[PDB]
Amino acid sequence: PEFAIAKFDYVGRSARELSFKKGASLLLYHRASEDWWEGRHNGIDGLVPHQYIVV
Repeated sequence: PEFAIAKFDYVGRSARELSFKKGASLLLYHRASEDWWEGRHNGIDGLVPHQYIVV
């Protein structure tokens, strides 16, 4: 359960993706693959792209 900060805006195109703004704080639960994390933002659980966040 890692705290992450968004390095750039991400606009999800799927209900499986979270959308967030650069600078946002996100909670990352688990590293699903080298490119995806299961996380939560804005009270919603979903996938977070590794390329847009920093831990």
